[PDB]
Amino acid sequence: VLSAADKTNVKGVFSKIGGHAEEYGAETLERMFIAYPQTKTYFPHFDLSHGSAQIKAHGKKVAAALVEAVNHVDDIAGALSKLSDLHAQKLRVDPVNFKFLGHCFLVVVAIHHPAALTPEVHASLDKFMCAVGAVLTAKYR
Amino acid sequence: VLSAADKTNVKGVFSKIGGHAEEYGAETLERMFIAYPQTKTYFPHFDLSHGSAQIKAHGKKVAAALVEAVNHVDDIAGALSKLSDLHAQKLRVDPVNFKFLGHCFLVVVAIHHPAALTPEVHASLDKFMCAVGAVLTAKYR
Amino acid sequence: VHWTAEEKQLITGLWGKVNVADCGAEALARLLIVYPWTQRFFASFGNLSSPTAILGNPMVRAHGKKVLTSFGDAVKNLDNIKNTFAQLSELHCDKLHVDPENFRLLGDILIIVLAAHFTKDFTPECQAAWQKLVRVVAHALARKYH
Amino acid sequence: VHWTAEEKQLITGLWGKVNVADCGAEALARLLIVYPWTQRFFASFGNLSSPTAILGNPMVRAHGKKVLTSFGDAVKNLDNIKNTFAQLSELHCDKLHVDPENFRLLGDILIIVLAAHFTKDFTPECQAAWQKLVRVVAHALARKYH
Ligand code: HEM
Ligand code: HEM
Ligand code: HEM
Ligand code: HEM
Repeated sequence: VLSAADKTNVKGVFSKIGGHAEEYGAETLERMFIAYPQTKTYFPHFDLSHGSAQIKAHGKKVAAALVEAVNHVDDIAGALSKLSDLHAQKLRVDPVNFKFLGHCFLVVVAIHHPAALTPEVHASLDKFMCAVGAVLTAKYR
Repeated sequence: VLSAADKTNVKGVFSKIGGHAEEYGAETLERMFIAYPQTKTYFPHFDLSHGSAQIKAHGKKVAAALVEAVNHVDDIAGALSKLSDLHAQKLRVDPVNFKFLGHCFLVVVAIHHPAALTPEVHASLDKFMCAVGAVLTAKYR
Repeated sequence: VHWTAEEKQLITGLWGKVNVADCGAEALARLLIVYPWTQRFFASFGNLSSPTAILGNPMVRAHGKKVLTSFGDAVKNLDNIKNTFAQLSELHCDKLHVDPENFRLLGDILIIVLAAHFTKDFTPECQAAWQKLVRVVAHALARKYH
Repeated sequence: VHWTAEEKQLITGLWGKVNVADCGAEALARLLIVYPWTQRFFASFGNLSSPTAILGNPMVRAHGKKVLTSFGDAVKNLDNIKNTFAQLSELHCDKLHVDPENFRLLGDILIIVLAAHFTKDFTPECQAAWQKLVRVVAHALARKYH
């Protein structure tokens, strides 16, 4: 999992993201749907047109959960426990889809905050998204 | 990671393996080298002919480390700490190779102890090999 | 892909001995148990609630059989797998959107099931030939993605 | 693979603006830093001991450039990538035994590097076209495996 250096780095990038977490949430989803159209299948009941209220509302929630995990980096399985049941037990999201979303998020960060995403911070943020990925696909039995 | 049920299941299968861990060690490697010949590249200085003493000696050590991890299932990162530095820092083994070996081990178990490898035990043993895999590829920076 | 005379012998020789209902049912049941996200694709199969229910689900049994019998189409003509599996590629890729990694996982499970049934006779060489076959079949299934 | 008129425009239009020394160096450096097992392949490049040493290693810089300039060969003829990358496929598969998953990882990194350089102009559609290209290039590189 995450070293003290990694946790510093992740707190570092998320501080810069700050007030924009909601917009970045929406932007990450829009890029995921466009770049990996197979993800659209998990949202059949969504309006997936660009800048739809449904994407913005959902994006805000995804970003909010990421912020919450950052604020509880030492125990993310606890911070995201309710979300693991939803993603692993109920929705049964294929693990591969968490890699697509993690990658689109890193793309969004790079666009808006290129100077903050140094190679070192990149490596830490990737580990973090991987850690979140594994928690949300956990309780599979 | 591992539930109490998983730990019971892994202890369960490894008890049956018991005195044969060394032979199964050797057999797993032989199947890996044959089924995934690209793994041979990590052992250029080995005699990889069937039933070579070098494979048997190495197989014993691999099996021994698995047994040790089982005996310390609650803290495997600690049990295998020296091995993570070797595999991740020094040898820089591509993660994919741990999946190949984990799969060949499960094949060896199924051959010798088919009644012990129930679907449930299968699921637990797979998680376990995945857990060992992640520990041995950890300290990458 | 090139197949050796020995690989062909190992494949066709084991195929004649394979119980496709039994190995098929077990392979698909282990897929749903060991990799539980795969259950999403089979939601219409009814009760998938526990390992025992999955194991004794009739539609699981019957589908597992059909999966394994379609390996015979590959065995029949090993040099023409790409074309033989073109329709099933369209089905899995364009309709179902099953990520290719899952083809690999079912192949790996099939090999474990074969090993448990044939034990001693499932030599390293026989394993390697069978591993190559599930890899080739997986790749043929993923061709409508490229 | 079929390319749309828009995809071709997004690719060729961005290619003319790309600094291949700078993006190339950064992409390969981030590969070695974020996925440290990839360093094994580049042991002969000298000091790979820390992120800063990796970043300021000259052979890393120069190789990264060569990786990215070979994307121009793809851009030149988008409908003939499979054949254009046949020799490099042989190199990576038969000589180096680089597992295909690593081609995907370098592609994903290249996209992040492009995003950081072009920011605003790196629209969702431009990303998608570039993602498709690295996927196609990765698949062309992995063809000697099948
Ligand atoms: C970092 C990874 C992810 C995080 C933090 C996350 C977070 C969330 C949150 C906060 C919710 C809403 C729960 C609620 O409204 O109470 C949700 C629901 C949902 N997620 Fe995710 N998610 C992630 C990844 C994914 C991925 C990769 C997919 C599929 C491609 C996915 C599919 C869904 C679906 C279909 C819903 C329910 C939507 C609805 O009908 O309201 N999630 N997730
Ligand atoms: C469950 C996973 C694994 C375990 C438990 C394991 C265990 C071990 C052990 C006990 C040693 C010997 C250390 C010593 O002699 O002090 C070792 C060394 C080594 N391992 Fe692994 N190993 C695993 C996976 C792998 C994989 C997948 C590969 C590559 C395909 C690999 C490549 C090597 C190499 C090249 C050595 C050094 C051999 C020598 O020159 O002595 N290992 N491992
Ligand atoms: C790589 C080995 C595989 C083979 C040989 C295979 C073969 C088949 C065959 C023969 C059918 C029936 C087609 C028909 O009705 O004509 C089928 C359907 C289906 N497959 Fe697969 N398949 C494989 C992998 C997978 C995987 C990994 C998944 C997802 C986890 C999957 C999901 C499905 C689903 C949902 C259906 C339709 C179920 C139904 O409505 O009966 N398959 N496949
Ligand atoms: C998918 C994108 C990739 C492209 C376009 C690419 C392209 C190239 C090119 C143009 C060369 C020089 C060939 C020559 O000398 O004529 C090369 C060499 C090489 N590549 Fe790649 N490559 C890719 C991915 C990878 C990956 C993922 C690895 C391993 C992590 C790798 C490892 C190597 C190594 C070790 C060499 C030889 C280094 C040297 O001796 O200079 N490549 N590649």
